[PDB]
Amino acid sequence: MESADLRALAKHLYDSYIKSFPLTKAKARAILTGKKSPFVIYDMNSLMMGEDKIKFKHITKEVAIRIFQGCQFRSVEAVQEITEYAKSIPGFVNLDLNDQVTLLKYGVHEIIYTMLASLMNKDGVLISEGQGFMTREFLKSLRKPFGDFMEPKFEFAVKFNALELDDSDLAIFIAVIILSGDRPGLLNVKPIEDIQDNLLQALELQLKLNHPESSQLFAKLLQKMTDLRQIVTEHVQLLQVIKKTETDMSLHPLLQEIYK
Amino acid sequence: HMESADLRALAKHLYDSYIKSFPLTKAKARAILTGKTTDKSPFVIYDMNSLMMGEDKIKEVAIRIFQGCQFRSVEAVQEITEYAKSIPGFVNLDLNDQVTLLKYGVHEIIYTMLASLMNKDGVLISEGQGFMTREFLKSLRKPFGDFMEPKFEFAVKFNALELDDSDLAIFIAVIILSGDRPGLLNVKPIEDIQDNLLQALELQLKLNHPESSQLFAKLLQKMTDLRQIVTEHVQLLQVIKKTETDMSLHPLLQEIYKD
Ligand SMILES: O=C(O)c1ccc(-c2nn(C(=O)c3c(Cl)cccc3C(F)(F)F)c3cccc(Cl)c23)c(OCc2ccccc2)c1
Repeated sequence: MESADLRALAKHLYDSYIKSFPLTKAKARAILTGKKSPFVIYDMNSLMMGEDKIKFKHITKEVAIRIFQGCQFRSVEAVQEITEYAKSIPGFVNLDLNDQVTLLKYGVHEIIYTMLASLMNKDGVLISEGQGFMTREFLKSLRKPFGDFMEPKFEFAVKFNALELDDSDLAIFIAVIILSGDRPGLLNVKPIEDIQDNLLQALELQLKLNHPESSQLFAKLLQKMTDLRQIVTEHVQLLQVIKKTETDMSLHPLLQEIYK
Repeated sequence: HMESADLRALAKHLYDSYIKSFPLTKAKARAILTGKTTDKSPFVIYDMNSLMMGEDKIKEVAIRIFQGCQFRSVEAVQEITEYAKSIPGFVNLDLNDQVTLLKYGVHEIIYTMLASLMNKDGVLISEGQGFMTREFLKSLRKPFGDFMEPKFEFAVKFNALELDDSDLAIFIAVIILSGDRPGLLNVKPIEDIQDNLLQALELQLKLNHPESSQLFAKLLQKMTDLRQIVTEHVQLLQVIKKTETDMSLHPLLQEIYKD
């Protein structure tokens, strides 16, 4: 593609990314740096006040279970936001419908983890559209396997945030993830990889212009897709352990279906 | 950041060392595999009897073969270790980090280079004098049948990138100098080296495959496929250690797999 076309693709994706995701990384960074203070959850009692004063709809049973399930609720919300964003990626909706479903099915976890880093620092994570802040330490100290469920996310985020990407960078990176041609069961790989090459071209030029001093940032960001795949695999295995161990997890059958 | 002429110098250096360190190059392997040559033709092993005739021309069957791969993996580690010492800056790192970069890097490199010896139907063995079919491996008993097929599945996809040896010399280097390995003491000097290696690989791929659009990015995404195969392999080994009480690993391989 010609350079002026890549910038156009980058601008298109940035605009769409702003419309699809309410809490941007720029905004999140303002809140975390202390630059209306969020409600802070750092222990059990502040949690009990947090739901009462600000209605957390992911957390309206044991506390560590409540919190785990609340993360499920929000992940379901995020999936719909990512699905709307993907439709704005040039070429996506023209793909075979089964392939569109397949790309989203296997991609959303990688994107959720990526975008969750925009809401985290080394000390905690923004929640409920940025009105709250849950500390890392409180999450880490949740009992039995739930404590060891949240920390891998922080560990990735700390490393990922060291790249210092902004929203215009992330908009293209997110697009690149969705258009992965190696997803199982794809019917027509060719147009998927063709779009990804254009997106990779766009991301490469974006990083060079926006971070001229950051040598081989393109390569370094692509290496992070190894960290994502591995963390997604780990996550899936942790779920299986909870399903086979915890007698206290069942929800309403309808809710179980929603969270399948 | 480096100058273009400096990066070409680094690529030539690494290609030269790779030729010195690895006796069975991809160019040679493909000449043997593509045939048409009466002097380089391998003996083909596809079943029990030809395996038995193979020993003339070049315990239980699956163990013998598994032990054969263990032996060759040890040799490969020795070759990779020698190559790594030639990577500018590697020998100047903290010794513990040198050991750590090799601990986690050798397998990812072994599977990369094993692809050079593979096609969809089998793999070259014994310095290219032999060829073991995929199906014969897949038909070995117990957990051994399922041991090589993941590698074949990777190689088919990886070989579709059509890299040659001069490309692989830099890619192998980029893998070793990974700053995200667990337990590294000084990540920064490792990452500075990798930046120059990545710069070198980027320019090398552009010059050597000018029509192969975004080959650089596509090659880096393959480093994800490598990580998954190493995990899968290590889990299979653990199963055998708990099932075959009489079976033994090389000290070198034994230490590599500790964590
Ligand atoms: O605003 C957002 O975009 C967003 C994105 C991700 C998370 C989040 N997800 N998550 C997972 O376990 C997870 C992941 Cl990574 C990916 C896929 C599926 C899941 C899940 F298993 F939950 F189904 C977390 C684990 C630890 C910490 C967090 Cl913050 C998460 C999120 O939590 C909001 C929240 C947290 C606690 C209580 C109430 C709400 C918000």
